[PDB]
Amino acid sequence: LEVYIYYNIKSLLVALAQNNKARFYSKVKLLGLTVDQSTVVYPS
Amino acid sequence: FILPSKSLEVAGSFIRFITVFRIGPGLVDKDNLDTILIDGDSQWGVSK
Repeated sequence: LEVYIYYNIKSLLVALAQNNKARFYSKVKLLGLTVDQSTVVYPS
Repeated sequence: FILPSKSLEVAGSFIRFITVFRIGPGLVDKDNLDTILIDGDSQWGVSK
């Protein structure tokens, strides 16, 4: 069970970190100001 | 987009094309893309 959970965690963490290679700047409205955010899946 | 090219009837000919797709999950290779044109919140990666 521990090896299974480790394997799942390793796959999930690598997948989450891979999303940071496609970061691009957009325009979104936070509060009341339109600002340039930096956006980028999120597997269960 | 299908650029003009020699026909495939004659041997040793290649057809040249460019694909422009909205960026999303699937077969996408950002490193080998020609460029990633950008729109509001939406990308459009064009291939070489």
